[PDB]
Amino acid sequence: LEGESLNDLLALLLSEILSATNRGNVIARSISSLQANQINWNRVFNLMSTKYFLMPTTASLSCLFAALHDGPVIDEFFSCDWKVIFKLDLAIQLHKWSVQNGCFDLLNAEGTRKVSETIPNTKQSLLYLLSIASLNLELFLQREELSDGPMLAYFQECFFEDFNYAPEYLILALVKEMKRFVLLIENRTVIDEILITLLIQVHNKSPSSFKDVISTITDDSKIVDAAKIIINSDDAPIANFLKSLLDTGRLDTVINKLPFNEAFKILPCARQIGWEGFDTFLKTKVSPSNVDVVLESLEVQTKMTDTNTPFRSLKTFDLFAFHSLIEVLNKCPLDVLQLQRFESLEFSLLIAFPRLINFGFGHDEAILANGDIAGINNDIEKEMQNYLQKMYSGELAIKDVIELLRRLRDSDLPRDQEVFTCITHAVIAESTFFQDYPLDALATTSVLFGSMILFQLLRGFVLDVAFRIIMRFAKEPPESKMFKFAVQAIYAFRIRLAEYPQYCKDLLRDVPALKSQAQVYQSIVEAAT
Amino acid sequence: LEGESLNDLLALLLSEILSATNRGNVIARSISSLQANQINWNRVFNLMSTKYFLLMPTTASLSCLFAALHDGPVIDEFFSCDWKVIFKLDLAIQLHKWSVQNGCFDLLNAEGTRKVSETIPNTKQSLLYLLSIASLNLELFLQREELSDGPMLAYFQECFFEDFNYAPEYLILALVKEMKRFVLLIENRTVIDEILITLLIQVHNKSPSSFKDVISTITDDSKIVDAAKIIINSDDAPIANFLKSLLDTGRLDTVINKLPFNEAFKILPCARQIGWEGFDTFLKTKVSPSNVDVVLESLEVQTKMTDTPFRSLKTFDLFAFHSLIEVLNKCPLDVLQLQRFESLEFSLLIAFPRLINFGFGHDEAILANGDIAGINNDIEKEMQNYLQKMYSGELAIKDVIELLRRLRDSDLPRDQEVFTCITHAVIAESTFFQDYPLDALATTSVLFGSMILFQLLRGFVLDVAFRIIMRFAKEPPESKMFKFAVQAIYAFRIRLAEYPQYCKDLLRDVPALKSQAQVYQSIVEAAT
Ligand SMILES: [Au+]
Ligand SMILES: [Au+]
Ligand SMILES: [Au+]
Ligand SMILES: [Au+]
Ligand SMILES: [Au+]
Ligand SMILES: [Au+]
Ligand SMILES: [Au+]
Ligand SMILES: [Au+]
Ligand SMILES: [Au+]
Ligand SMILES: [Au+]
Ligand SMILES: [Au+]
Ligand SMILES: [Au+]
Ligand SMILES: [Au+]
Ligand SMILES: [Au+]
Ligand SMILES: [Au+]
Ligand SMILES: [Au+]
Ligand SMILES: [Au+]
Ligand SMILES: [Au+]
Ligand SMILES: [Au+]
Ligand SMILES: [Au+]
Ligand SMILES: [Au+]
Ligand SMILES: [Au+]
Ligand SMILES: [Au+]
Ligand SMILES: [Au+]
Ligand SMILES: [Au+]
Ligand SMILES: [Au+]
Ligand SMILES: [Au+]
Ligand SMILES: [Au+]
Repeated sequence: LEGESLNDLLALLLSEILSATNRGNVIARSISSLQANQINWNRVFNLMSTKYFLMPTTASLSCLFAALHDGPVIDEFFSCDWKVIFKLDLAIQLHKWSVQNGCFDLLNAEGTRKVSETIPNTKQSLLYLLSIASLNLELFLQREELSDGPMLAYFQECFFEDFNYAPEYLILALVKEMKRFVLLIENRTVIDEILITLLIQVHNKSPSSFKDVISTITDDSKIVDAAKIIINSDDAPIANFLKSLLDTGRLDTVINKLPFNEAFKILPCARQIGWEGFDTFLKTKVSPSNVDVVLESLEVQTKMTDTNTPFRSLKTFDLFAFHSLIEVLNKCPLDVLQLQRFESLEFSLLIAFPRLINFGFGHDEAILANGDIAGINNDIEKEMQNYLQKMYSGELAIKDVIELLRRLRDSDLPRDQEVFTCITHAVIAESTFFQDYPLDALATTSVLFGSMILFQLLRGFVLDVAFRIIMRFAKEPPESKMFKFAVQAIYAFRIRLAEYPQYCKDLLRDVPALKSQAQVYQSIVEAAT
Repeated sequence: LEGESLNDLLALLLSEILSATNRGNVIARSISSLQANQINWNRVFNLMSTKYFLLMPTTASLSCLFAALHDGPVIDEFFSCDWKVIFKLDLAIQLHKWSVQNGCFDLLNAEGTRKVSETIPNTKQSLLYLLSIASLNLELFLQREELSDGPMLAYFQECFFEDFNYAPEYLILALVKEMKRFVLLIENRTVIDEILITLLIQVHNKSPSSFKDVISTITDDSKIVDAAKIIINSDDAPIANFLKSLLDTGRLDTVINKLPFNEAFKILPCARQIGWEGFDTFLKTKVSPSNVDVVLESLEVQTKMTDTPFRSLKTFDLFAFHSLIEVLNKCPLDVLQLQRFESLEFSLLIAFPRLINFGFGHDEAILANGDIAGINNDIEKEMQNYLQKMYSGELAIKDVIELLRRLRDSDLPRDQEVFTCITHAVIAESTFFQDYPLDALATTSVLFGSMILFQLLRGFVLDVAFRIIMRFAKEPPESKMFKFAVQAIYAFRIRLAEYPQYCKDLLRDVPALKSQAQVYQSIVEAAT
């Protein structure tokens, strides 16, 4: 039997849906006896649709698929336009599929369309089959336009399960078939929103697929929308995610297109990952309208300790970044409170990340060879300590230490540059305690500090720190350890006072008590030039 | 001139204590030319203090008096003499303003002065290194309240606060060394104790490198413990060196046991990491149902911690965790405490996967992979591909089970690691079974069950597995979790007989089992 007469195996399949066992299987086996490509199945299926009957279960469908047997035929069965109730039923019954109880093995039917031609089906999900994935998406996107039965809700539990088990397949299908779904719903932003939920969800469950999903998406509006949510939602670490954006070349776009201050949050980990659009980011993005964000961030990074915070390498800038940030920050037009906060921060920053001190004079390779924020080894701390106390015990002259530091500041040997860092840092951090010092130790420290300013061992921002400290002590009551320290330090660098007339005018303005310190006062007023 | 009439250089020294530039250190140079040991100086100073003032010397004049005396023993002799209080006060105050660079007598280089230690060097270049001066200050300050309040007392007090910040190690060394004398002076144990504890805490904050040394000299552990109780609560972490200092001086075990509980528990991981050695006995002795909410809380927190910093110091090693589980299931837990604890065994094995096969005689192997470190990527990847092969047809479940059974008893670290990884992966994946397609779910169900059957899951981990299977079994029939419980239970049915209590529970609490004929049969068969 052939042709349109033959096409009434439509009836065979139709009853093989209708409720049978004994004869059902010989029916499927008999239809399978056919050469499928020489049958016009469109006719058969549309025939089933048109003249309706004379709800399938997994057993029945299983025999329908056994009858059809060929992946292209099965796909054809799916693409036929069924009553929504039947499609809902079909999807629901496939969610209950098991080969182990003897259902037809669809996953092994050759020539079905896949949600991906690259990604293998590791999840072992029927949603790998594009027909099925798209069935589910098609039903789900239409949720509201459908009758609410028991089956609607049941399907919703099914899809929620699918959404948890294999969202990568759901999203690969949503993209591969996107024209269709946009045209079906006739609302692009519903497709967009569902797309973003999916993307976020592929990140949460099964991140090993994320890159692969990202690959197939063009509009980066979506990826940014998703990244924005992933950022605030997740507690850290997000590294793999950022590395997947980098590896697919979407990361820079996300950092720049993300709202500011979410971007800034993730800037340190982006760098450890290899991002390297940072200085451009600073130049373009950093404005006086957002600076308070930057200050908040850096303050926080200084308060972090390797034992207070989970990662900190990925939460803290490297020396190069901190450096760049300091430069730009003293360049931006900060208001008064913002500048007080910033200067405060430069001190907190120098205390927190001491390798910053000598950074940016062209010895950086040597500096960085000791680590960025890692913290100084105990033997260098101990050596620096021995050196210093030996100065305080009279054995070494101040100018000896000064000579040493002056050698080390220009050294390319990492341990050198490190010892420099430790010594200078030590003095500066120790500045909070000068007011408790006996007068001899205080005088020695005062001359050491001052000479550090004289011989140019403190430069850049570190020198402004120094100057602000000296100023801050100068503003303390005279005859006080702090005031005596200010005075002696200033005297100790006096030969170079000529280079900072502004500073001298500020000392003269704001420290009247200087009028009682003869030699120094004279030196400072001579800085009217 | 000799004798008592010589002892009337009381007059000379007395004049130097009064304010010219020229004459003063001529007098000084003259007096110093004498041989110091031959003079009876006690008599001299006594005379100086009795027919006396013809009060409040200048720093220049004091420097002159020291230049006159020159000798450490003589100088000490000058300090010990009992002078008026206003003089003692002016004396401490002028010493606080000492400068050798401004030309003051160099007191620190005088030979044969009494120090605060004969061991510790004067690294701080403090006059408080000299026991006479340290003690002078302690003496004045301990008497704050009972002394007339002038401007001198206030001045001095501010000096002492500077000393308190600069060199507390010297003040406390001196307080202990002369402890008898100060006890006699105050006659209040609580004042000496308050000051001692305060000093000790202060040595910890500034100059911690001195702490161990200070701690050596103290016999009473009561104060060390008090101080440590303050230090623990006040500081945010880390305390490592501090505890190490207590261990090296043998006060650590004492402090852990004499500290209030729950502070003590907080510092237990770091203590062990340092080498403490008393954890066993601590658990056995101190853990009571009134304090277990603290143990539970601390353990939960440890589970939720992510590498909450570098956590090595905040987190127990595997041996401690194991011990804690053992002890906790032996304690009379409340209902809520029970829920919590079991939930905790799960969260625990999720967070510390090397716990799984721990304590069966393979621990060295396990521990060679790290304690809490986290499984290497090569292992996760290998393990993943392996398991996958099982889920798509290639490997039979009994193959995986055979392998695991092999690795369970292995002393090779990596075998034990792979085991940890596969088993942990299945269990951690348990939260997601309700999303599994039926075939994958069935395979996992049989794998899990067989894990129970062939004794891959033992001890507390077995109790976890059973609690999971049970919890899934209470879910409505035809639901995925229920089908999972059923298939798992079925897959170990042969060993059901080994667990009558479990079977009876299954029979009482899960009526729906009566609908799976095979399994129901086996369970009542195993009900004895
Ligand atoms: Au035929
Ligand atoms: Au046939
Ligand atoms: Au079939
Ligand atoms: Au079936
Ligand atoms: Au959804
Ligand atoms: Au990822
Ligand atoms: Au798109
Ligand atoms: Au982060
Ligand atoms: Au990172
Ligand atoms: Au700009
Ligand atoms: Au602003
Ligand atoms: Au020099
Ligand atoms: Au330092
Ligand atoms: Au500052
Ligand atoms: Au003289
Ligand atoms: Au003579
Ligand atoms: Au004099
Ligand atoms: Au003097
Ligand atoms: Au005090
Ligand atoms: Au004592
Ligand atoms: Au701690
Ligand atoms: Au210490
Ligand atoms: Au520790
Ligand atoms: Au208990
Ligand atoms: Au009890
Ligand atoms: Au963990
Ligand atoms: Au694993
Ligand atoms: Au099942």
